[PDB]
Amino acid sequence: MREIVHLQAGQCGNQIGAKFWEVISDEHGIDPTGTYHGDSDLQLERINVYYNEATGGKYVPRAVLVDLEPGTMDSVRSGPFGQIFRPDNFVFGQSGAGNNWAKGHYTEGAELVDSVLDVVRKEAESCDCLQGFQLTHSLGGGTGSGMGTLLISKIREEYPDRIMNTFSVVPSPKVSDTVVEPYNATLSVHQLVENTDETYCIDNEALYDICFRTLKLTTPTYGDLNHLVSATMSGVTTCLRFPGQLNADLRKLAVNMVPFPRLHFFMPGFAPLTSRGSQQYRALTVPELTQQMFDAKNMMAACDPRHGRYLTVAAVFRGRMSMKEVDEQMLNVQNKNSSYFVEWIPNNVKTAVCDIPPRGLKMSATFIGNSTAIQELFKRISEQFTAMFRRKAFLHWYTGEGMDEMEFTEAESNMNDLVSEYQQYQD
Amino acid sequence: MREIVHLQAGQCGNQIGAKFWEVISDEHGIDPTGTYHGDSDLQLERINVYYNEATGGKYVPRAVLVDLEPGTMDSVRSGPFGQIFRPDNFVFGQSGAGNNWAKGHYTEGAELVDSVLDVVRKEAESCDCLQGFQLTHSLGGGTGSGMGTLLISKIREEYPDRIMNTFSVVPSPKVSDTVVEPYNATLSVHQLVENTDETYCIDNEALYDICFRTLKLTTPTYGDLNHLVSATMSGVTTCLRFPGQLNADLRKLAVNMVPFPRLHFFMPGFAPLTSRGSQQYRALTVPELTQQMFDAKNMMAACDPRHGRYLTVAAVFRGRMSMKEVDEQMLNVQNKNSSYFVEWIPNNVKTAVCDIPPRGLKMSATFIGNSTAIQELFKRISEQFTAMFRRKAFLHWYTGEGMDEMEFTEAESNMNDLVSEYQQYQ
Amino acid sequence: ELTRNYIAMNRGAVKAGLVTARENLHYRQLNDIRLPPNMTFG
Amino acid sequence: MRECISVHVGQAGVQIGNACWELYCLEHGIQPDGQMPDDSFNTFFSETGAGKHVPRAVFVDLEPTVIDEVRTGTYRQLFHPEQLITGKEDAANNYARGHYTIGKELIDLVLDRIRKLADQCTGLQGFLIFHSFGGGTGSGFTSLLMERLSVDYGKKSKLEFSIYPAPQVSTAVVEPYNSILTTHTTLEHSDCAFMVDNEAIYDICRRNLDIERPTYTNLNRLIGQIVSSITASLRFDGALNVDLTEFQTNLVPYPRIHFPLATYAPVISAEKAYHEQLSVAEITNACFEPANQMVKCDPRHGKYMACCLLYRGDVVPKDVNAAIATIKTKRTIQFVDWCPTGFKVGINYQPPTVVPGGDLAKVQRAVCMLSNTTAIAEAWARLDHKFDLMYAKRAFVHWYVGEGMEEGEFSEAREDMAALEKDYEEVGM
Amino acid sequence: MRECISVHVGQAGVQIGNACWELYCLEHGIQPDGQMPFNTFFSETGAGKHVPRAVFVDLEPTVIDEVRTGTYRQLFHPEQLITGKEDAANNYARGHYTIGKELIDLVLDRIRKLADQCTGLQGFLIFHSFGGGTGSGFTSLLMERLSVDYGKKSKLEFSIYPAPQVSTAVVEPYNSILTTHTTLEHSDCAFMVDNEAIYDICRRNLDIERPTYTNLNRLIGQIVSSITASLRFDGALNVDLTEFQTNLVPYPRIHFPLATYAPVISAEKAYHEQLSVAEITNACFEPANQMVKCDPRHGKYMACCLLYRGDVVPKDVNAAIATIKTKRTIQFVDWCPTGFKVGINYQPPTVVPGGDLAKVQRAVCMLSNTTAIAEAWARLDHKFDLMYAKRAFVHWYVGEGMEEGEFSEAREDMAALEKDYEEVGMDSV
Amino acid sequence: KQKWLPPPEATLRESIYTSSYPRPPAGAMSRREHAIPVPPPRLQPVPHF
Ligand SMILES: Nc1nc2c(ncn2[C@@H]2O[C@H](COP(=O)(O)OP(=O)(O)OP(=O)(O)O)[C@@H](O)[C@H]2O)c(=O)[nH]1
Ligand SMILES: Nc1nc2c(ncn2[C@@H]2O[C@H](COP(=O)(O)OP(=O)(O)OP(=O)(O)O)[C@@H](O)[C@H]2O)c(=O)[nH]1
Ligand SMILES: Nc1nc2c(ncn2[C@@H]2O[C@H](COP(=O)(O)OP(=O)(O)O)[C@@H](O)[C@H]2O)c(=O)[nH]1
Ligand SMILES: Nc1nc2c(ncn2[C@@H]2O[C@H](COP(=O)(O)OP(=O)(O)O)[C@@H](O)[C@H]2O)c(=O)[nH]1
Ligand SMILES: [Mg+2]
Ligand SMILES: [Mg+2]
Repeated sequence: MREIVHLQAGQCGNQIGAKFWEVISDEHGIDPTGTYHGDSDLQLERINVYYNEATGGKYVPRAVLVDLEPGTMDSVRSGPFGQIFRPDNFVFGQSGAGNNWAKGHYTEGAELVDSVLDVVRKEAESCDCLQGFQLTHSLGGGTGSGMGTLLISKIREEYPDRIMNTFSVVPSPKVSDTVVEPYNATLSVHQLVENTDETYCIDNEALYDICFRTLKLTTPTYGDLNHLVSATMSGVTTCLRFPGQLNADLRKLAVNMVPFPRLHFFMPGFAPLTSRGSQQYRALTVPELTQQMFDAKNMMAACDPRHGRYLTVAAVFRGRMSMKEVDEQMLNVQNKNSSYFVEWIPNNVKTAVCDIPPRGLKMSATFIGNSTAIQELFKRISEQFTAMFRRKAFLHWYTGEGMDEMEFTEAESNMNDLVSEYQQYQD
Repeated sequence: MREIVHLQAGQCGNQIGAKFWEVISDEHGIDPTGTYHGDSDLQLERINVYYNEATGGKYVPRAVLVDLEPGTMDSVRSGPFGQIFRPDNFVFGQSGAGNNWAKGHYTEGAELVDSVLDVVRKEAESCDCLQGFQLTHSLGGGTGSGMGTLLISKIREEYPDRIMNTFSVVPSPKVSDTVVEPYNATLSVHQLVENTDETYCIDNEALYDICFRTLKLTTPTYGDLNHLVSATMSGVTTCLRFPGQLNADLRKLAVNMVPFPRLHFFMPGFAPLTSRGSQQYRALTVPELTQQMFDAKNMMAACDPRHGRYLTVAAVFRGRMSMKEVDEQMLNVQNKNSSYFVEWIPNNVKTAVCDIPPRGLKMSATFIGNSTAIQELFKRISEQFTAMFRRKAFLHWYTGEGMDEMEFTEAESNMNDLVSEYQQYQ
Repeated sequence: ELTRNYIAMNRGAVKAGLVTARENLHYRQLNDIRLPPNMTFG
Repeated sequence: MRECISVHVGQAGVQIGNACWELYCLEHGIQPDGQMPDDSFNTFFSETGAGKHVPRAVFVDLEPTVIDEVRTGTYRQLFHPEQLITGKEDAANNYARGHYTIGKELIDLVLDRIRKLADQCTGLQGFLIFHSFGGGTGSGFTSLLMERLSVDYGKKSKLEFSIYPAPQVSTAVVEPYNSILTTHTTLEHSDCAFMVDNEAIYDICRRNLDIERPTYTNLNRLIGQIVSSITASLRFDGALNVDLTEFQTNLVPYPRIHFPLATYAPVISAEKAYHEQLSVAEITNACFEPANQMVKCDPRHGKYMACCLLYRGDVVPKDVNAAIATIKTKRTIQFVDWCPTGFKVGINYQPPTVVPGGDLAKVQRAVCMLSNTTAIAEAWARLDHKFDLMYAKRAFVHWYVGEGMEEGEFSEAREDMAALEKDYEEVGM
Repeated sequence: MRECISVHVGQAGVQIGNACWELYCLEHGIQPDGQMPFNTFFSETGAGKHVPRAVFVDLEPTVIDEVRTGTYRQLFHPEQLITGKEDAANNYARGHYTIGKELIDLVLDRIRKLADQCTGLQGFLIFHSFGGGTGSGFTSLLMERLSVDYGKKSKLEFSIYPAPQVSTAVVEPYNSILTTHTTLEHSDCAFMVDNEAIYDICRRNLDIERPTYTNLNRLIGQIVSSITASLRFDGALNVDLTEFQTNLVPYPRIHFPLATYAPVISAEKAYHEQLSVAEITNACFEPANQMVKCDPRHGKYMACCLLYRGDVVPKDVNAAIATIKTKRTIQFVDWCPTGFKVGINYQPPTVVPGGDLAKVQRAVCMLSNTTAIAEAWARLDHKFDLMYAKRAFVHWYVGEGMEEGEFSEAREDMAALEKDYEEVGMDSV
Repeated sequence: KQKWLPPPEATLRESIYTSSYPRPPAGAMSRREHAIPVPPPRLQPVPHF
């Protein structure tokens, strides 16, 4: 009955929640109409940590889907699992930040935040006790990033003690889809580090490989890729929803992983991934799961663990499984390559185990790790943004919208501090 | 056997009555003709309150419909539920008031009060214990603003113990319909400050906002606006018509809502008001009923209470299960929001309960509130009146029918007084 | 005019009893309200 | 022989009376019509000589919409129609309306029915008054009743059972006026007055029973079990019988202080009482925990000055005396120095009767204490702090003064309790 | 007989004193007017105007004018309240070499008058800051003089030590080091008390978020009431004022005891509990209740005056004091086997009408001295190095009358104090 | 499913007196086990005076 409120920001966030709230509904047993046609009692007991109770059985979800354009907020409302979100938990404007952090945070995105806080206060006080907030967005736009960073600074202010999961969609190194991308990325990271407790980095390019090199499709798409992103999010908070042999939460997660109040950028992942040709050909066992857990190819960001060094590493397991084999093998991967693990932390791995896997899975797990491989992610954004800020390019789409020049050079100063914060534990 | 005589005056009042008598005709289950094709027996147990009785199962409503011109009354007669009213209780003249309080209160109006007072005597004496009369008007016209107050005066002179309740549609903040509305109102409060035991301020602007922000409704009609007034006109007299756990009549609400004498303006508000596509997504529990009946957006008046300080609060809750969540979530409010509740009065909420649920809904609630924020209503009415009396605008009309200019100033006085009288108790 | 107190005004009226409304206006107007010399030392 | 007439005044007294007479109709074998389908009923029920047992009670209220329910529902043919007294308009939360202007037209009907009951009765022991301080007819008409009940019956016992208005929560706003004005009038016209609360029976139902969101009927089922245990030994055989006159002789030291509390011990739901032993020592320890008394006052602030213990069913005197000796030893519970014994135990053999549709299990051992404390003085000071500060600028007195009272009545009602706020610490020192 | 003269210099001292003179008053029993409805802290004129024994001093007016117009203005006879024209700027140079001279004659003459009306002074009580100007200069003058004038009479001094990171003036660092080199050889005992730590005591314990200055002062009030309660009221093992110095100051230049009250409870948590004499003790040696921020662990203990108060038996103390010795944590030094002086008065800790303190019936005011004030000394010394490194804010102190060498003299002096609160603790061989 | 799916809902228009206080069962009535039998008449004031 510890409560999680989910927030969507922008076209990226709405499509994530469009592909996440179907996973939980097909796992808990909620139909497109909201009525609980489950198969067991051990899905309904914690239906509280998600979908809220309304008469008739309707388990209406608890998610503030926000967007500054009336475009994608409709795609969800009109789709497989669309008639489930309260027809008012949808706050949609009409203008559109237009890929600009400025008018999404200061002028046009600051008129809609009163309409969101009126909704957030409405459904976060009806719960018995709030465990914390969570939000998914992209750093690459002006709506998910601009108004997402303003909303995250507000909901931290009135509720300081709550835990906060944010799943940022960081830029891709090789192929970018926005010319003003390192402007919306760096100035979002500044608003992200003092207002979050834990942050997962999601990459568009890194998940293109998995659906081609691991899942092996010639036509991977956003729908085929947001299911992977929604898989780990349904894979993180399982012990809040289901029992198990070693139960955790979003806080036993949080304490073991981030050591210092700035170094909270983690490595999301999903273990049991293989192609549809290796369907009945593969034993879904722990040596076939933990070996692929720590591989760089199964990572939901553009980071390589081989160039950096881990600080803390973590996993939650699902299904009916003994775990001497995830206490020996997680110790082996901790010990077989000590070059990639930090020396001054004696035990780097945490373990937690649930009892229910997702439907269609027999035994699953997800990945999380604090690493100094987020260093190459942030310095790549840093080298890309300082290379354009020296020639004063695209500033008048950031200056004429009520934003001073000074928070631009404070934005690089904060991130240059954070890259140096990961420099001291490189070796 | 307590009974409430209805007195609808003016076009606005004859359209608020059209809906009230149709709403109270369902609550009890009376069809247009006048018979009872209902179901429960707790529906014909207390029909005496807002219904008489004639041949067989006829239940002719106890209402004296009034209008200076005979057009609005005619519309009613020839409407859906118009063959229910007694043709004689329809008192209308021939000429009107032309939006002139003067005419309604001095000229064409004191030439009708006699015939209206005759019927309100034949429908009051024709009953035993009368809880009190009741009027529905629109301060901002002529019949409803003048005759309305002329009647409200000559009924307190003969029956000076019955409860004079009035549901007045005060001039809106911005929304302006009649141009000589500042005057009519400013000259019709001095009477409603000393000749009523419980007046309600139901501005039309607030009504549109609850039919736009709360009850998402693209095209609000005057029927929707009238429904929101009738719904909050059946909850205040609900524990007199249906069994209850903690009963509450129309006096046991004044007694515990009018702090000192003068102050008697109340801001009404309903509770289970949700949209149509958002009707099956909200659990109707007591928590999710107080949250809305105290939220300022719901207030059926245009004086957000945040700007003021509730001197008293009521809550005629209607529904079954409601005896621990009710109080626990009624002290809660007085505890969180603690600056919007005076300190010179300890407890500030009058809880009540009617175990009969409004058809359809499982639970409803009506909040009669006496915030000192109503001091804004009068303030705007005065800022505007004073702007026209300065450059004597329209005065000719009023001064002609028969009215010294002293009366106008005397009015600004009584009003400005009420505002300061309120300010002190705040 | 020094305004009105309105606190002792309503208090002072209800001493005699001004329950009904129309009688209270009459009492609204008529009740208009706005070292030792020698000692020792030492 | 051992009759007592219960006078139920107010809608609080009606809903109390409906639950009290529902329990009594199952305790004694009186089905809701009135005819049995062995002589323990004279205390509460009469006889017509044809099986028609008529309850020895009057239901009086100024408002008809609550008394017409029992005139229509299940217990319609049980009550004599003239024992159900109704008016035409309520007092509307006013002491003065109930005492002066509208209570005067029914009190001669009420005392006519009381005289008819009293003349029918031979060994009349004590009247029982059920009302609430926060109401209008529960505080005004109730006060006017005893002023003329006392002259017609003299030193006859008058056990009060009033709903004290709630300390921290409330349901009315003018109820401090209704709470000060009646305890001046009923102070010299009541031998014992049992203080009970809404919010302190309410806390019992939420944590000590499993039933959350209870109604007035769930409170009144507990109310019925108290007054059943209060008048338990008067009807059934017992080892140590207590009379109605046994209560005031052993609980009130001075006539000015006659306010014992009430506490029912084995209030445990059907599933939870099946899972725990209910020994006499285990249930007498529940009566002294602070969260089981039905007035929200902590006895740690006050001092116990008299206690009257009641017992039902399979209790033995050996277990009772060891239980009384144990509770004396604990220092968290303090008796006053001039009260070295402070106990009155009464044992009835009959176990309490379960009600189909109740919130209690089949129990064999029950306790009903009446323990007045010094800790009621904080209830007066809190209720006077929300009165004198509220009376500082004559807040709601226009609904009281010129419609049948004076301003000087308020000046002497609070000052009388100022003497009562001075009386209780004279005990404490 | 036993007499003590109190001088309140600087807004700090004066304000803390308004608290002390309200506390000391209610205790003895004199209405603010100083009339009752010789006392080791008050005197007595014929008529009966029990006058006080204090000389409030402050170059700047205001502060003391509020004392000459407030409710407590009919006491401190005019002559006592000595103000000044103005020029009370944060400058030791302006309070000991400039706008101080033109008042030291008056203040000293009054100290003389009260000493003549006295009959056995046991010492003086100077209330001062430790990081301003009048309280970092005018006080050095007062001490420099009293030393010669009133020769040797335990001059005890209460102080508000600069915080570890919550200060006000930017010059604070300087003033303190320049008020040590002087008030280190003239003051027989200086009970240092911070302001940061007292805020936490009113956050973690008193649970009164928003501590003002009125509250932080009331704390120093009850502490100074204890230090000076063994002179006015009776009590068993009583202390005096000449022995505090012989029972706390190890070597000559180590006279800086800390302070810790024991039962700091709020008016909302005494539902029935009463921390015993074994709890208050184990609560004062807690690394958090210390009223001065200085982890009593990073340093050994050298002495401790566990003065108690209220109902306290002379045995519970013994057991407790011993219990404390056991705890490995509390590490007393080698050259102090005993190191646990005690004391017990009978007057129960008084209650300021409207304070945030309840009526506790026992309190220990520990006046210990640990080799842990070294950290606070080291802190202010570094907080001075940077400022002096670039002769900051020296242009001012050099103009009001001083040299650029007094700074290095005070530095060598404060450096020694560090080495003293060090060699004193390196054990022995 | 009893609070998900509503009752047959003929009890929409019924007061709290009707639902909370039904007719008790004839077999749920309590027998007076520990009482005095009336076939020996109780001690009444036989002096009628
Ligand atoms: N404990 C308890 N109190 C009740 C119950 N029913 C009503 N009350 C009390 O009744 C008080 C309100 O006064 P009412 O009884 O409703 O009014 P009244 O005494 O009939 O007087 P009038 O206002 O003239 O009708 C509340 O404060 C309740 O404490 C009940 O079932 N149990
Ligand atoms: N606890 C407490 N500390 C105070 C109070 N008033 C002043 N202080 C302390 O005193 C310091 C400043 O006041 P002082 O140093 O006494 O001022 P001064 O001695 O008169 O010197 P000038 O400011 O130059 O006049 C502040 O840093 C506070 O820490 C008070 O009321 N309570
Ligand atoms: N993983 C994933 N990323 C998406 C999806 N849709 C958009 N994005 C990312 O979002 C970026 C563009 O963001 P944008 O639409 O401007 O965000 P907005 O400002 O909130 O509207 C692209 O670079 C994509 O990488 C999706 O369905 N899945
Ligand atoms: N709320 C509400 N207000 C109405 C309705 N019909 C009319 N009004 C208001 O009533 C006012 C007109 O009153 P009017 O006809 O001049 O009164 P009369 O001339 O004396 O009969 C307008 O300002 C409208 O705003 C209605 O159905 N509902
Ligand atoms: Mg009533
Ligand atoms: Mg100063």
